[PDB]
Amino acid sequence: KPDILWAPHHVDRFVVCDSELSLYHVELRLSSAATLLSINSDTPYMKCVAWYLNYDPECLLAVGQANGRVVLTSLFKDLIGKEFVPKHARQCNTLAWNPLDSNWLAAGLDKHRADFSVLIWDICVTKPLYELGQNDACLSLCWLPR
Amino acid sequence: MELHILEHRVRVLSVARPGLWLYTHPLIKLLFLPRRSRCKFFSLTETPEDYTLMVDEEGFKELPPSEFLQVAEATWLVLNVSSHTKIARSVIAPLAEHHVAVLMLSTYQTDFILVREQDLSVVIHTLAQEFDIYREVGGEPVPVHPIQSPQNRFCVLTLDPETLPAIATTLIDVLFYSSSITFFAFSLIEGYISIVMDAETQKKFPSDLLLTSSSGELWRMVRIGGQPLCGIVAQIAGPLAAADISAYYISTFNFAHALVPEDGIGSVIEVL
Amino acid sequence: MELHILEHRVRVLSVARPGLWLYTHPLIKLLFLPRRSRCKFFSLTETPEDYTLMVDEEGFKELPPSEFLQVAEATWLVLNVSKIARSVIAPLAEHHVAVLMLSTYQTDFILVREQDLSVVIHTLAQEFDIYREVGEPVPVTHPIQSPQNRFCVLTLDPETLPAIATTLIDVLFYSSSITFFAFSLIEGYISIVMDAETQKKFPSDLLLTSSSGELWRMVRIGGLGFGIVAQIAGPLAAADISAYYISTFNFAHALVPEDGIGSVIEVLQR
Repeated sequence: KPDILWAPHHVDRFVVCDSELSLYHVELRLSSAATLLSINSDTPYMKCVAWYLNYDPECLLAVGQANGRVVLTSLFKDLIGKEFVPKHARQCNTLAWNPLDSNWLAAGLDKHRADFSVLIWDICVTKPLYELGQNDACLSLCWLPR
Repeated sequence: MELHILEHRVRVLSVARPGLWLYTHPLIKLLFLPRRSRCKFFSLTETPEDYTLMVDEEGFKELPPSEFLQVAEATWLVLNVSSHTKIARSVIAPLAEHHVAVLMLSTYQTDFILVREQDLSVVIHTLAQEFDIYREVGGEPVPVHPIQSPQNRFCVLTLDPETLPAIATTLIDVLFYSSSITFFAFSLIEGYISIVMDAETQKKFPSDLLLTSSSGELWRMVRIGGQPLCGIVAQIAGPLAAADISAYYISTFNFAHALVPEDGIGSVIEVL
Repeated sequence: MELHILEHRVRVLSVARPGLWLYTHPLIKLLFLPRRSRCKFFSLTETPEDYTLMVDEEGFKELPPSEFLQVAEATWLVLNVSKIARSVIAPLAEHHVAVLMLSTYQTDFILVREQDLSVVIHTLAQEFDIYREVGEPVPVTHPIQSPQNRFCVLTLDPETLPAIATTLIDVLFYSSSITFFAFSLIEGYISIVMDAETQKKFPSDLLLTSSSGELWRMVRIGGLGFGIVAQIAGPLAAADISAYYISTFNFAHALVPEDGIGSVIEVLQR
């Protein structure tokens, strides 16, 4: 299912998530028209997209692939192409960057025998900083703003 | 700490090896065309002696009786242990102590315990002390033999259901058109796919579609038991729970299996 | 100009519709697994009356006999011309020789009984340089009904056949308005004849056909012919209109473009 996600900043830019990523600029005819600025197709089978809440670097999409690998595609050059991988591969349902700390990337995964589902990564392959929820499937994630 | 009795009425079948081709059409319907079948619990296990099928009553009607089919007399209920870990020392062993036959079916998602309908009362008696028994009625919970060690390496697997048609031809070729043992376990339960096949077979399928362990970890087997449709499992699950070893059990009609990691294969063998 | 007699020795079979389930295993093996079968000539037609199979000697050994299987006597050779309604079919019909045309997306195939090969050679010696294949050529010495179905003729890259395998299996084994479906696989070439409504079930980028839509209409004749194809071939040869000739165990078919359906209907009515 295609998704539209407004960037946290750059009020004239948005990304229309589809089979291939595409970042437009509000200037097709949106109303106003949209001018494509970038297109990323190196992360196939994407099932979860979340903006990087910190300003630098801008346009950093945490593309949650269907195999559980979270690719921090750039639609601080260290946080580019990062390939956070779960202990056991399975679908990545929901992703949610914490607003208080924009470098944690909470990832929600499908079921497994003895692997944690809701992995709280560390943006800083890697290992989860916090692994909460076992033998279940975190369908949605939402950090409490307070 | 909470045990659920699922709403599946499972009949355990045993398709003989020469008689697979007669059952290809319903097996294909169940395996690859979920929209064309009302079944919600399928489990096919390839063994050299015969093929083992664990399909519920709704899917049982699609299997035509034949001289090459052996069907278990009783109806098996599916017991699932939730988390709200180690079921060998809490489910299989206590049931063995009360002399109740079980047919374990562990999947990549969760482990299933199959017990006979006629033994449901004994199951509730045995497992009430340690587990809070729940029953899934209307979609909502309701409170109530020598061993062998084949040298081939196995790997549990899962597949995105939207990706299953892409690798359908290879799966059909492996299933129907094909020291060391031949083992292939397929289970499509509630939309979850769990495949256990040898590492040699893994080369046929694409690496991108298979999604397990992120490191290529391979499992080892310890087939056991004998004589068709419990001991077959208590004789191994009990000792392994006593040794406190996590295992991936796949019971069949006449024989029992227990996948263990490659590192702990020697320890598992020494335990038995 | 040249009538190549192909090496294939095709046996024509008939499968009852209720009996398709028993033959799903060898049929899938032949359809989707070239590496698991030595068959080089395979055809399968989904007519409402029954299922028609045209496999060679190697393929036929994989089909077990049953009460749902009717097997035509005598082996049918294959004739290919390197349009032909008034050249190969009409003169053969004038000699009272049965033919079973299987028109594919690549070339038109003519099937004749091996017991009548001499008569075929006699009839076609004065119009074609008849060749025989041994690897290299060897020079040898009823009421009408037109369903409103708009059919399409498709080919398919064998590499992309596994991609659409599940949908094809669902259509073949798990399913005016004649409900016609013909599948052939000869010498590595795939030809699929199917209704327009079934095309929407399949991806459009994987199916290859005319880049104009070019949907076709169908005509059926007959009602165990073991040469009713003469009744469509002859008059339509006099009309000089190209058409797919797909002859089944009972029916025979004549697929014409939707633009020319009126002309063929008018000429066949008289």
